Amino acid sequence: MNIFEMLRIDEGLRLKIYKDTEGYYTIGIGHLLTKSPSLNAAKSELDKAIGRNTNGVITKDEAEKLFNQDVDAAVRGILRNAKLKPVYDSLDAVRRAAAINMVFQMGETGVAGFTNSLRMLQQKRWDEAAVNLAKSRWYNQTPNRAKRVITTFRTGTWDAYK
Ligand SMILES: [Cl-]
Ligand SMILES: [Cl-]
Repeated sequence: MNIFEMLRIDEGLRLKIYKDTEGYYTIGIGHLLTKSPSLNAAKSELDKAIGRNTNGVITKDEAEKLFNQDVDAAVRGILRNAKLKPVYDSLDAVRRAAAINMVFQMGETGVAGFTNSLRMLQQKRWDEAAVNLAKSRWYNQTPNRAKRVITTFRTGTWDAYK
């Protein structure tokens, strides 16, 4: 298991524009297009992202290309963030994947607001971080996904994904 397989499980794959769990136009493996209610706005963002006239549909290779870019961007957003980087550097390889998963889902700014959780993660107080991570809109809106990510931070194993 690795970050790509983990996110592929959590995000799924859909080849036509769809609305994510928040109601936002998305495509592929959780690639958010726009927060705008306008499907034409989404289609225009999609053509822009892919470099051709898609009319709302992309191929599997194209979905995986955006996915690679988004995983890369999530990692790079962690490393450029003064609040995220030192926590990430302190973690083992499996828990680092949980950190990337969170940034991928909610963005650099969102995660960086888990101030108390981040501190507990840096101190390796795993059970306490897990409890604090769960007291969040994140956990209440997407409990099954959030539990899997939290279990990964708690245990440092891939058990929630096997
Ligand atoms: Cl893009
Ligand atoms: Cl969920």
